[PDB]
Amino acid sequence: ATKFPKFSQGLAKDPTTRRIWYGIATAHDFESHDNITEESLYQKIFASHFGQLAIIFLWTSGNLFHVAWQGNFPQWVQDPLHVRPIAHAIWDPHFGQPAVEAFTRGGAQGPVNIATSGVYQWWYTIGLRTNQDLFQGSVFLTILSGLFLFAGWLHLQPRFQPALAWFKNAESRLNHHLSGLFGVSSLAWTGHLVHVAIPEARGQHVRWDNFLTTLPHPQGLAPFFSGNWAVYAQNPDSSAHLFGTGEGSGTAILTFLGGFHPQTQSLWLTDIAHHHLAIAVVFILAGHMYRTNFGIGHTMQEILDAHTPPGGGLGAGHKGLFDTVNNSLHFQLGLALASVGTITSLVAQHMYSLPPYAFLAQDFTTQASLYTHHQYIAGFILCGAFAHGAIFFVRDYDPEQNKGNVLARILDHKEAVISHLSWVSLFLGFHTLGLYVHNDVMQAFGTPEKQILIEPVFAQWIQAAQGKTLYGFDLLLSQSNSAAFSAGQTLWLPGWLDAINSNSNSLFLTIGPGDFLVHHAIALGLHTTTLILVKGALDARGSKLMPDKKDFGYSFPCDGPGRGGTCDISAWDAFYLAVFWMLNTIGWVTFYFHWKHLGIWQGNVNQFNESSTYLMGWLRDYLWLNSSQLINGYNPFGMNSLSVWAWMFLFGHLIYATGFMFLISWRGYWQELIETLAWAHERTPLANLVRWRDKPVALSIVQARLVGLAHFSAGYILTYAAFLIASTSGKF
Amino acid sequence: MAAAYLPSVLVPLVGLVFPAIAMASLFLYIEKE
Amino acid sequence: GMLETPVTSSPLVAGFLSNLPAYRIGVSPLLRGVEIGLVHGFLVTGPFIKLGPLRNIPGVAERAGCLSGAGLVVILAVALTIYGASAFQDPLQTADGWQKFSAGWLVGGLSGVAWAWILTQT
Amino acid sequence: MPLSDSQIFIALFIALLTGILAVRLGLELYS
Amino acid sequence: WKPPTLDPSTPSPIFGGSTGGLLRKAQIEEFYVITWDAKKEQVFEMPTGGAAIMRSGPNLLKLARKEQCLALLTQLRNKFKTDGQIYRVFPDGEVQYLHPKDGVYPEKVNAGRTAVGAKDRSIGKNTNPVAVKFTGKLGTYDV
Amino acid sequence: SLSIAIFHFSWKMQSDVWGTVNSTGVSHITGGNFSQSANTINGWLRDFLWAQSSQVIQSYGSALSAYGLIFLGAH
Amino acid sequence: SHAVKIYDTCIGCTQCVRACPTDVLEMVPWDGCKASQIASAPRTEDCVGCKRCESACPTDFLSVRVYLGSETTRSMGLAY
Amino acid sequence: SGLTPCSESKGFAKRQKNEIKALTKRLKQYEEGSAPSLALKATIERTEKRFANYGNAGLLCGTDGLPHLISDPGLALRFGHAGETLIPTVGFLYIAGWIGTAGRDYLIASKGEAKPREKEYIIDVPLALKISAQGAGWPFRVIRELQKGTLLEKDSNITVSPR
Ligand SMILES: CC1=C(/C=C/C(C)=C/C=C/C(C)=C/C=C/C=C(C)/C=C/C=C(C)/C=C/C2=C(C)CCCC2(C)C)C(C)(C)CCC1
Ligand code: SF4
Ligand code: SF4
Repeated sequence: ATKFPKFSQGLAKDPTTRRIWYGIATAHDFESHDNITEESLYQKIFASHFGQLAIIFLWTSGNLFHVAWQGNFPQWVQDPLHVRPIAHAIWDPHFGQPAVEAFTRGGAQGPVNIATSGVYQWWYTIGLRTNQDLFQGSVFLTILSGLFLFAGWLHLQPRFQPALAWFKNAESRLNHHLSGLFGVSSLAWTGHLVHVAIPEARGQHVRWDNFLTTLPHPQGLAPFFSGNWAVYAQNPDSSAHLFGTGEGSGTAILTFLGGFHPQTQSLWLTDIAHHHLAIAVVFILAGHMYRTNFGIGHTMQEILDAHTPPGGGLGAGHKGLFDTVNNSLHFQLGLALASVGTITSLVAQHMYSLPPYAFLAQDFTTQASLYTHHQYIAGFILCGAFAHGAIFFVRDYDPEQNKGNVLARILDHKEAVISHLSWVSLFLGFHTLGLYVHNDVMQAFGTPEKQILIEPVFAQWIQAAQGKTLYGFDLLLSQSNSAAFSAGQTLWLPGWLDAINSNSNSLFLTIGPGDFLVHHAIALGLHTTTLILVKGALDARGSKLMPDKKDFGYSFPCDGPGRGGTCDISAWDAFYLAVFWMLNTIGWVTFYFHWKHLGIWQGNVNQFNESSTYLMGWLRDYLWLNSSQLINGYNPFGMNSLSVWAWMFLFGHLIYATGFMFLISWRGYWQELIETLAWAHERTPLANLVRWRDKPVALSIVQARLVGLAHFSAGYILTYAAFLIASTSGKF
Repeated sequence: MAAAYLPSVLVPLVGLVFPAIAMASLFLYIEKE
Repeated sequence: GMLETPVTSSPLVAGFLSNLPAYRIGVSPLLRGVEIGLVHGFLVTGPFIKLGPLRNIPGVAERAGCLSGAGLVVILAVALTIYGASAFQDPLQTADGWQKFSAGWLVGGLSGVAWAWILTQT
Repeated sequence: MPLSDSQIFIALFIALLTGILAVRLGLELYS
Repeated sequence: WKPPTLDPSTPSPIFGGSTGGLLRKAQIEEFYVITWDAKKEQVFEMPTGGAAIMRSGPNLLKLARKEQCLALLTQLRNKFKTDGQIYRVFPDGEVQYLHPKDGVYPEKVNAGRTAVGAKDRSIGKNTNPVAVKFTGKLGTYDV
Repeated sequence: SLSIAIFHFSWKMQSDVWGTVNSTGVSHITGGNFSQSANTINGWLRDFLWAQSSQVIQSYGSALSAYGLIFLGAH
Repeated sequence: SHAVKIYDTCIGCTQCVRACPTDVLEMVPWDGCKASQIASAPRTEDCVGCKRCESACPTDFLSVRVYLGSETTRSMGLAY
Repeated sequence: SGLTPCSESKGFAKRQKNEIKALTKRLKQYEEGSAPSLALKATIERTEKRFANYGNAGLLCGTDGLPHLISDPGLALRFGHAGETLIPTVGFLYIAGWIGTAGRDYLIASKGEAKPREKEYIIDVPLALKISAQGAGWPFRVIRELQKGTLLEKDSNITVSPR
């Protein structure tokens, strides 16, 4: 009838409001669209990727422009330890005058938002200094976004439409991406660091108008071509160097000092340049591996076919897996999301402990925000990775094409995998909760010496082997006569051992029994989320309750009340269940990060050590104690700058609560209520003159699960972001 | 800031004028037969 | 079949409903929109004047409330216009009839806002 | 050193061109 | 056997009316009519709520959905041992006879019926969804 | 519904009824803060929930520690 | 409309037809089972998708299968 | 791990002194020989005995003055901490294998009856007591069944879902 879901004739003939919702929700599932071919599917994905790249570049241009126009970047550059960086200006006509003065914060730029993204530290570290530089970067990124939009439009034209074989050329794409997208870009970033960022850190002004006449090193490129490369590591920055000035500055461009700059508490820029140079060489070498059209190189099909153990332990091995991966976009998406989310977690774990930007470790709100942001992003991406693995198993998996290889064999013992995951989750939950409750009862009965406080000796042993001498294990980097000590002693071990034996940074924090208990809680969260996702992926094709589940697709409401009842039996429902557990897991992780770092930043390390061993300590000394300033952002006596975070705190609590309605109450109540409402409209005079085009119906079962999950997740994120930013900002 | 009159024009435009036109046009689009 | 009540089936109730501009015997839809807009746009300025953010400033309160009422009238005229383009793809229940009804609503609503401003100024 | 009004107008014009290209890509992807 | 015709002059059951009856969908999209011949005057439960008195002899009831008509027919067959006929009425006046379609109730096997939706395999013999990609079919059950 | 009813009872009697009668007058338990802050959700969350739960979260090591344990176990 | 398929494991017990609230199913003559009848679904345009037929089916696995498809006024069970 | 023995930890002694002081402060409001006085004195004696026993057990204390357990079987054996985790591990594993073997034996015995489901909710108490007493020698029988191949059902006899 209607024409909004033009890609789905079944949705377009839906006479209800479900057509609009499902038309929005299935818009980007291009494979299920009407009259879609494989080639047009790949071309649409290509153009959508161009659009996403343009959106990303426009977003970065917007951040740069708003900082350049309404921020205080030069003032922050002058005083990075005592100036709050400004995100953007506030123009709200609903503001009262005390709201105007509170968000001005005694400045002259009017009401502003104090940035927590850490773009100031990054842009200062990479050599930007003025508002003109940020504006030029924003204009350049807007132009780049427009170019990518044009390229997306251009490659949809019939002359420039790539063929299906072009999209399936795995060897050429891998070679080009590894050599140029990783290696050449890393080499160019080394060039930027050597020519611009390192001179700007030493008080030397290098821009486009003078970089052709400015020598990055006094000896030029002659030591590079002569092979005497150790010249570039000579005379590094001294420990008394002041960032952005020439005082204490060396002339080296590629070092391996290790540790941190003493003033900025961040990694040395010459170390970063040498890292990116070695990364560039390694990745350029790795991009010369696969055969394209030159007669040399590996074929990935031959590599996969050769790797089958001759004892038959893996069956057919990896035979036929090239066609499985290459023909399935959901397999590739699952692999990409798994790796990207793991890398996002690595980014979170490495930026707090090895801060790469100048004056980032002293910005506590920024560090907490960046860690929490990237860990929640990583959790969502891991959930998506397993979801698209399940979608691959439903939609793209061919059992006959994968006869006897590792995929079919891991499907053939899925009960063992799921049951062992269930066992490890049950063990971790039982014993972690039991130890926490035992310690809570010990603290309640006034006898904290009866607590079970297991020392994390394995992780302390790892810390000792990496050079932390506090725990008294004498091995490797903490053993002065060891070979590992003597090998790195002239290269990077002085700075590394200075940083790892100092308790004033976040490099390998001292750990105790509270760290043990929360790490086992994290393990329980990871294993349970994995169990839900893995069971959903492996039972996606079928179970004993529903042996023909592949015939019904990835997402469907149920199979009805028969056979005992089949609520939430689809693999989509397993994803939906696992989002709750992922949110709980990242909540535990970020709670741990924030409380341990709050105790470290306040100078009271013993607060975490003496209160994290029992859950009442967590509640009282972390949530209750640190919410006092946040919930006083506005009170009967007035308001302050934290009033926006108090309002968002309550906002997130409300959004979280509204999701419980969609998750607890289910459809048939609401459909009957809407039936009475539709009766009421038709029988009401002066209002039956107007009438609906789409018949009002209640939201579908799957749609309700999605909407409740979205409200739950949004409330979770908004509540914790408001609490984290307010509690870190009000004290620091 | 330079051109400080711009928020007073663009924030009502992006916040009120653009969403009104957007919802009106999208409502006309999704109800089209 | 259909339940009939004194609320639904009185001679007095049907008499009162028939004299409304939405149910009068012969009235052009533009004129029905004109009376409906006059009555509604006169009424909506009251809450805006008496409870708006500038309600405690003399002189500015009435002007701000009447401007808010005019803005609400314009928004509702847009909503009526996009209703007619969708619902019609009784002369009132037609595309051209609803276009005339929307134009009459806009004219009557602006007139009622102006009359409310004049009454508050006099 | 603050930006100038002409710089902001130049950025707005470049963003308008980018938005025109975005509308073009959105129409081409739609049909 | 021939399909019966709908007689619109058939009397309705004694009912005081309710808010659960027909709506605008009956006037513009379709509605349904169930007719039955009552042996005696007795009270039955309306599928839309409330108690109605069916008259002795033929009866005619207009209902919004086919499910309401079949629920009433189930009540008539189980409680009052009365057969019935269900029609679908369109706004242009066209009447489509629905139930029982060939004069025999569908639970009783009748000659002259042709199987539709039959698959000559067990349900575990359905192919994989990767085999029906880019074919336009609804699923592995459609092939 | 009943949670809001008993919260209303607890806050109103602690703020406006219960207290100590001294020579000057009546000093209530929460000092009459119901009329000042119970008209906001933030007032409820702070002055009732956050303020009055201090007794149950510091009850450990006393005779009221069973209430802290039951508070945690009921959550 | 929903798709209702009958597989040849049907034993002709007529329980799915008796369970159907919208008269989608009927028994037709057959020779593949002892009861000499099989279920058929000639009126799937009236199928609401309640899966009462699958609840009534005694075979393992089910002989009658309902696949929810595109939604119409009849399949959404709307009286308005 | 940088810890100190609890017998020489200042935080341990301070915690004992503070707990005794709090109990004695509660003690002074009651008359001597009354039931609250006797109960508080018994609690004080138990506190002193517990702190003495924890000091005498060789427990290691952190900077918080609280005992920390050592769970690596290497560090526990060479430094006298095997009574903290390792010996409790052996004891728990023995009792858990006892319970599991008794349950398995009861299930297998009930499998051979005419009504196997009847014994699962109406317990054969004499049989359960006999099987429960025989669970002391569980590791010998379990290891023999593992070597014989009778502990595990064959994969061909276990139902699975279609893959
Ligand atoms: C379901 C499915 C899927 C999915 C999956 C996933 C989602 C997964 C994930 C996964 C993951 C997420 C994983 C990760 C892992 C990782 C690893 C495995 C790592 C390792 C590491 C290492 C080996 C290292 C070592 C070292 C060094 C080097 C140095 C020193 C330290 C250490 C020792 C640590 C797919 C699509 C495929 C297909 C279909 C089905
Ligand atoms: S799903 Fe319901 S309506 Fe459809 S055939 Fe089965 S029983 Fe009949
Ligand atoms: S219930 Fe199942 S077995 Fe019986 S007739 Fe229907 S389809 Fe055949």
